[PDB]
Amino acid sequence: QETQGQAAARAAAADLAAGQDDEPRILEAPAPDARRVYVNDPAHFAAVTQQFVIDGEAGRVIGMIDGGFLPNPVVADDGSFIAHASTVFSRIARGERTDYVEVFDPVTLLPTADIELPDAPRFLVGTYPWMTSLTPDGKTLLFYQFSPAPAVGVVDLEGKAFKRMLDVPDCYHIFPTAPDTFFMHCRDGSLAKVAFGTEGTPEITHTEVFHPEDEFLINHPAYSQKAGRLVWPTYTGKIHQIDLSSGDAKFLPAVEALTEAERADGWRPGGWQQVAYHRALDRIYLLVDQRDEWRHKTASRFVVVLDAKTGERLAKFEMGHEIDSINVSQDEKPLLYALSTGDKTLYIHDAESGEELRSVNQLGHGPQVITTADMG
Amino acid sequence: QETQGQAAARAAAADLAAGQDDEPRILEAPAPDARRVYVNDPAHFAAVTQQFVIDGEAGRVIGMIDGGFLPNPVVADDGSFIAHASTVFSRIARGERTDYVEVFDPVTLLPTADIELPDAPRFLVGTYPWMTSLTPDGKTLLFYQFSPAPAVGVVDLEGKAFKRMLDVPDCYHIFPTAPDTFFMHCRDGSLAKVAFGTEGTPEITHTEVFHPEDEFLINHPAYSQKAGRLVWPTYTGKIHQIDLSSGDAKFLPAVEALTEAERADGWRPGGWQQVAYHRALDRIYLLVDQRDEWRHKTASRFVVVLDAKTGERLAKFEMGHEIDSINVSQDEKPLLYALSTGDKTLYIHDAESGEELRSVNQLGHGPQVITTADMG
Amino acid sequence: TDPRAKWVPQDNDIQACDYWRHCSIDGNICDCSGGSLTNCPPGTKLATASWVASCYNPTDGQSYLIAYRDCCGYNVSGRCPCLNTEGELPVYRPEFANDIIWCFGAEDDAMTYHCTISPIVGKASHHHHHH
Amino acid sequence: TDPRAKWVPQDNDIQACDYWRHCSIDGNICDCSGGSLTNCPPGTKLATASWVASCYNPTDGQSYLIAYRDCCGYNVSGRCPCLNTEGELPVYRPEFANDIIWCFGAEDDAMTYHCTISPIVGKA
Amino acid sequence: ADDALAALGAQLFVDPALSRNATQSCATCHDPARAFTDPREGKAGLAVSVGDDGQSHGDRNTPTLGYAALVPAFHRDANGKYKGGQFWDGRADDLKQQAGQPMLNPVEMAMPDRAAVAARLRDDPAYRTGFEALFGKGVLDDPERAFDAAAEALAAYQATGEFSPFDSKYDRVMRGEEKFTPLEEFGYTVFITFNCRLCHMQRKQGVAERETFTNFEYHNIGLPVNETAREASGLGADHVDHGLLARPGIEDPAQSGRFKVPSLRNVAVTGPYMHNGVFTDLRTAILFYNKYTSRRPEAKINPETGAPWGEPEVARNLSLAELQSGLMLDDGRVDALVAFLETLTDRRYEPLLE
Amino acid sequence: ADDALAALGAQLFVDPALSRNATQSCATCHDPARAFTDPREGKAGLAVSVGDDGQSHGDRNTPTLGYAALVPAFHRDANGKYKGGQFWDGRADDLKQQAGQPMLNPVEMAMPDRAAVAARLRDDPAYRTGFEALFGKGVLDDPERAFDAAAEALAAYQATGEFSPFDSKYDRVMRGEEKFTPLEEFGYTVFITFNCRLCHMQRKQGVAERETFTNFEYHNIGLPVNETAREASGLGADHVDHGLLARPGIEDPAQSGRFKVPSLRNVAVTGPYMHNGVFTDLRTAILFYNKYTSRRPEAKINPETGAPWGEPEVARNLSLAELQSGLMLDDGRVDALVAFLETLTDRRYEPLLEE
Ligand code: HEC
Ligand code: HEC
Ligand code: HEC
Ligand code: HEC
Ligand SMILES: [Ca+2]
Ligand SMILES: [Ca+2]
Ligand code: NA
Ligand code: NA
Ligand code: NA
Ligand code: NA
Repeated sequence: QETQGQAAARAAAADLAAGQDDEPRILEAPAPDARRVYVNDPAHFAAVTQQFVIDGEAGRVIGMIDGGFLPNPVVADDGSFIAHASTVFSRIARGERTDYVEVFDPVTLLPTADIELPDAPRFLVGTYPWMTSLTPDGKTLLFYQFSPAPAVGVVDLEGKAFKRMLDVPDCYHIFPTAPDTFFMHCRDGSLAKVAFGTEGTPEITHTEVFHPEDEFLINHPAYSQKAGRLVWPTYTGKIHQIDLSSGDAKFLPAVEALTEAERADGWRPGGWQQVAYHRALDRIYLLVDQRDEWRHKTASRFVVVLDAKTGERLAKFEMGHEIDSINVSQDEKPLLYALSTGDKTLYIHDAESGEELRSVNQLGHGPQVITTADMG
Repeated sequence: QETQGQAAARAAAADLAAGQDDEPRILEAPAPDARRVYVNDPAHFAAVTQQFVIDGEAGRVIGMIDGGFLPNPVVADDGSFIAHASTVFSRIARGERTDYVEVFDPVTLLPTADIELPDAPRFLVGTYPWMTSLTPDGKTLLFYQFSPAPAVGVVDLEGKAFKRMLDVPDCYHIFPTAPDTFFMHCRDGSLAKVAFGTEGTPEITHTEVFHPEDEFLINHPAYSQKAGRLVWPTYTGKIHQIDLSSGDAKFLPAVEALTEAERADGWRPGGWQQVAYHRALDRIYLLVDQRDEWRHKTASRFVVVLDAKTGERLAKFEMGHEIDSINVSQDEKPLLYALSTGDKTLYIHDAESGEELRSVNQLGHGPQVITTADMG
Repeated sequence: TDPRAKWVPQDNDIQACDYWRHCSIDGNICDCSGGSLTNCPPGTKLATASWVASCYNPTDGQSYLIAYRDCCGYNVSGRCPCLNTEGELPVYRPEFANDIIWCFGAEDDAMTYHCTISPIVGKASHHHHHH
Repeated sequence: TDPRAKWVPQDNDIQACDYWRHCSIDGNICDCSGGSLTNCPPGTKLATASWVASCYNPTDGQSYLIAYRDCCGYNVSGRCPCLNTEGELPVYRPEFANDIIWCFGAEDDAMTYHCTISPIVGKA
Repeated sequence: ADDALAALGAQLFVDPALSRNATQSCATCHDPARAFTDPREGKAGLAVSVGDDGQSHGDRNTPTLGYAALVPAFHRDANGKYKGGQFWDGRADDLKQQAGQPMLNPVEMAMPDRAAVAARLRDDPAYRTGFEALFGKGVLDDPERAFDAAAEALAAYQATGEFSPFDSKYDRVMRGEEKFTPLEEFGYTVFITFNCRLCHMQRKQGVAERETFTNFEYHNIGLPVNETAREASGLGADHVDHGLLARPGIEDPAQSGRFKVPSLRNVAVTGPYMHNGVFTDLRTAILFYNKYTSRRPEAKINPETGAPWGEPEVARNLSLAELQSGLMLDDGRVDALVAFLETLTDRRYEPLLE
Repeated sequence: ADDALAALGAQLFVDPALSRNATQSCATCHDPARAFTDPREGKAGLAVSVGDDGQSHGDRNTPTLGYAALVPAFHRDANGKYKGGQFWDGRADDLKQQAGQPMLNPVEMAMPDRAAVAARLRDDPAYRTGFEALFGKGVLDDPERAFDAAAEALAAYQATGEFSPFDSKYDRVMRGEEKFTPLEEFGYTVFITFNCRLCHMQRKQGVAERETFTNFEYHNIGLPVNETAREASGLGADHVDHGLLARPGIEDPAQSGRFKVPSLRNVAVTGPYMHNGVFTDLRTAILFYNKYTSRRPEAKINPETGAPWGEPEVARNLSLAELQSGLMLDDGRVDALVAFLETLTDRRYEPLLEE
């Protein structure tokens, strides 16, 4: 119950009273661990943005990273580095555009690579995590391009060099499964497997269509790369689960995050990162609330937790704030992270009981994206 | 007292009912006039910043200009252009720094010049209008440099080129009086007159000392270039006035903006732009409130108005908001502009009655500086 | 102001987020930074790409296609922010998607988002979203 | 909270604007963006320049010289903003002036302001 | 009277006595069974038409007369863009001024002069009756009044509902009488969100009452010469078609190579396409716009030839701001656009769609 | 006994019998009338001192002994910075280890060996009584013990209040006994806000109990060779004084050219300045730091010579992070620094300030 600032006052007074000297210096962040959490503030489309690195266990900002216009953050699951693809201009928001990838040491936050992406190829969109994606080995970063057409750029992080663009079909998002392979979701309702290990046009194969034209899959599916599990809610809270763990897509039984009765009573998912997935627990978390069908990007005050294998509901939590995005730590007794864009605050909950443990406020202008590493 | 948005809905509905076609296009701002007011938002030291161009008669934003880190805005008194001295960095707030001047057309707001300043020479400081200044002919911009030592940089706006740095004594601010001459304030309590050429050591003459070492002269004096009048409050609301209209400094009698009783009861000026001066009326306006002696940058809620010749108080207005900066239009029946950093709102008042007439809100993150043209 | 409630259009104030033409706007209303309902502010660049919504106008009971356009090349205005999503579909139906920075075709390759205009281009509705 | 009242120092919470060492701080408290009371956050650069205030410590009744230092090279943190001006003099007495971005000396020529630290350097 | 004028134009329109050898009428090249365009295969396929002499071919493709009555008279607007008029280069101000031109054109109907037209009119007792009732006794004896009256009748006929019936699927859907299929609605959405609506819609904003999918402006979209049509035309390999600059009184070099935006009504049944008929398939016409947006090698290739599209006939004044939109049309959107443009076919031509 | 050991050191300190020709005591070069520095002119002015042979010059400037007793024994701190020790290169661990070295150094007091120092101690009945009382009967008959005892005595003497009285104006102002002038106060504020305090203050933060205006670390501030002193010393034109790397057991090439930060107490009366006495005037020593911050041409010119300062004797390992502060010292602030450094003069040397 003594706060961080109180304990810091007492330690400082004790150092003074004792005559203890210390050298003012640049701190290192504590080693990455399961409870580190990153919050990205796209700042309502501002030309410059921030990422907050937070110790979820103490509820403390441990560092920050500056970014350009709508950057896409990525976090290596083993904690070895973080990176983003970002965009700057020579006169704040006008003039020559430069898109680039930076890789950062996760303790000193110093950039260890800055890799220019030729011809300003990034897709500029409100931040979708799986629009820029690391391969499992951490050696490659893949980012999406929309103009002139869907394409995916390949960045060699080991060699610190942009490699090439891959032409793809009318598809969106990037879920990498191997060092040379990733999946995307097509307009026609299929997934596309894109295998690009050989040079030249990639080998692209489609699944059967897995959803109808009037079923809408949100922009923020959860993807656990270590599980190979893609968890993809629709506007009604029906959840598609695709298992990519064999290297090929297998469609798992669909589950409904809401009952027929709740749906008839107006319950619908809604927010930004609406869904989280805990790998060890094989558990799905979905932000939901009662809303009109076209208020799907508004905050929600409830989270439902359900077993991924059965679809059984395990919990429904009243979060107590207007929450836009959720995520979870991937350890035991995980934390459930609940970010409110409007409050610019990350609320940190016990994922089991749903209870609020601590919060971290003043996180930028319009924070929206939470990212954690799966270090287990 | 239909609002701007209401009038516009009415007009759009009538064009729709009439079948009126119009081409979507880029608007021009209305011609610069005496009631145009600019508000600059240093955004509490953010790396990028905004200026809002406002029609003070309608209370309407008529345009915006982006800037970099703590840029210094200037407005030509005759309405012909505006400009700023600004700073950007290759990776948001890190990397290579570039300092530059941009000149903008005041109707299209397009940059008509972008002039690099070599060796990153600008003084980065919370924004003081008289730290960058136009000569009266509009042809030269002069900017202050603090590091490695006080210096003044000379930028030829007509030739669109950086000219040279002038070494000066231990002095601060820049009040240009002629195409080749300006005054500064020295630490020793004199002013320095600096007269400069394309090459060669400038002629630097000090005036008599005019204040003691324990009277503190604020960072935001008012200076009417067309009147040659430098209006310089101290922390107690004593006002020094210096007449530079002859081309040399003539020290006018000091006036007190506050009475002996008000000072005994805790009244002092306070805010950011604490003082304004209306040239044609020869009137001084000062932000004041009851405060402790070291709360000199806090907002104030009152403005006193005094005759600059006699010191006689003409009015004391209750502003009704936490005001940090004031300025006035320079026309007849002027407007008193009252900018609140905390409310991010410019309140626009009748300068004769003090009445609030209208207000423009959502002016960035921490707007602090108001600038007008003296077109008369 | 219940954010989750069905959005209720008005035809009396274009600077408010419930103005009927803003039914799928995402960003900032250009009339608040020196543009107007259907024109960009000075210094910005008008994109040629667009996103469509069928927006019901409560005045005449008709549904109009509003082909939004971005005004680009400036940092976001910060005035009159609004996000509405009537008929808004996910990114893979990009004709109806509004998180995309639709600055394509803007002069000088301007790609930074300042604000959005709301002009009418037709009278029609959509299978996925009709009154 | 009356912003115009005489500032009242405390020695119990370093993230608050009335913490005694922050008597002439302008900017943001570094402890709130991953630094500490006297250390900069990771990725920022510690300036060598300083500005000084004499700040009364209500714990021991002594006034101490706080030689503030900026942590530079990042956009402003946005967390725990504070502006106090005890003893603060205008720009022409720069040793006591706090609107100046005192990033001089920082590594890599960093000059953007992120946050400020409040180390003691002597008795006043 | 308005009826009588148009009915006299209906007679003239199919009358081959207005051609020198009596082999051709307006209707020969603007065949009403083909949305008033030319079905006849000449030396360059259907790209260009053959005149009354059975050998001369034109250098531009015969356009539909449907909806041509909606086009404003030629003028320069307040932004300095020229709009309206008739012919692909706008050289006629309006339908009355245009009607006389094929009659006297040696590569088309080839009458030697107005007097020869008046003589053929005077030979027909029905025209003596019909023209005198409307224009007064002896009109046919005065070649200038006869020829002007023939032009007025023909222009009146082309302004009747038969030429502009607004009965296409698109019109029915806009009247709320039926719905687009999903592919057609996607196609309409693409049309209004991609660059096509910048040029192929009557207005900038608002709702048009009688939309004809053209803004009546002039644009150079950078088309190559149609080699076989240019050979057939006999104008010489040295010829350059300068479009609007060819209109007398237009001197502005920025107008060189610009042509009138055609109405897309009945486009699906009036191939081949563009001012020189260079593309036979509607899909190729659409794909041509990808040359300015796609970075795929295939975007550089005319799919009807398998070779590059070819350099623009006129390099300058291309409408690059509109054409270089930053977004390409993938094949799905091309399909959707074809589906949409098929809905602009008048009801009586739906059986041609096949 | 603590008193008696120091009193023995007091006698030895002024005793020229500890030099080979009996011409020189510690007090010869460390003259108490001059803050324990050497007033004597030699071939290089006052830059370096002359030994007992009357001919040999050293290569470094004789430093004050005032406040030397506050310096920690030599050690490497955890942040990898060497600190403390005695001599400008820290090659002595502490005062006791330092004290025997001048006695045996042929360029200074030039005694041949310990036995010879012991034989001089024995010749003096007062040393036989004083040493035997503190160290035991027979001490002077054992050269190693006699020599170690003499060093202990000397080190004790230099740890007395006489050498470190803390009675300068600065000390008085800090006790609240009097106030600085506006110019001294300005000087103090410059010293603490500019880069001087990064090296010339005991602590990084907090308040020092007995400030001596050094952090005891080693830095290469990039000084040129003092040519006249280097010629007088005879070490040769190719000699490089590597500072701390010359300490036996330091092998790290990053230490080349680093010298111990001197205490600035008494600096106004202990000219000339730096390890080789290269600058005569205190103002010049302060002006030297402007070569890293000023872009004016004069910044690079030594005002004592009208010529460039010169290439650093050791170009590498310069403390540039501290030295390249981005702010130069204008003449007002150099005046202020001079004023302030004069307040660090001990009360008994205040009379020397005028001259
Ligand atoms: C030999 C074929 C032929 C005949 C006969 C002919 N036309 Fe045409 N028509 C054309 C060609 C080719 C064009 C376009 C030529 C150009 O743009 O230079 C044209 C263009 C027109 C246009 C312009 C439409 C537009 O969108 O620009 C009108 C109107 C027209 N014809 C009406 C007539 C009438 C009325 C007659 C009978 C008096 C007639 N045509 C006889 C081939 C012919
Ligand atoms: C820059 C204005 C402009 C844009 C944008 C534009 N067009 Fe065109 N279009 C024209 C002009 C002008 C012509 C006639 C060009 C010529 O023949 O020289 C034309 C011709 C056509 C034709 C052939 C019609 C006929 O009767 O021969 C079709 C089909 C066509 N356009 C469809 C499209 C579609 C679909 C789009 C969007 C992908 C599009 N246009 C974009 C100006 C435009
Ligand atoms: C010939 C002159 C000379 C005599 C005699 C002399 N010294 Fe020194 N003293 C020096 C010089 C020169 C230095 C610096 C030498 C160096 O750094 O290598 C020095 C340095 C020292 C230092 C180190 C101080 C510091 O800050 O590093 C101490 C302690 C010292 N002397 C004490 C003694 C004592 C005790 C005696 C008598 C036993 C003595 N000195 C005799 C010239 C002399
Ligand atoms: C990076 C560490 C550093 C900084 C910063 C520094 N000094 Fe020094 N100073 C030294 C060292 C080391 C010496 C001894 C140099 C040598 O002789 O090799 C020294 C010597 C001096 C001397 C000569 C003293 C003597 O006894 O010979 C004076 C005077 C001096 N410094 C004053 C200053 C002033 C005033 C400032 C601030 C303008 C300053 N110093 C900044 C390290 C520092
Ligand atoms: Ca055709
Ligand atoms: Ca000396
Ligand atoms: Na051909
Ligand atoms: Na012409
Ligand atoms: Na010398
Ligand atoms: Na060594």
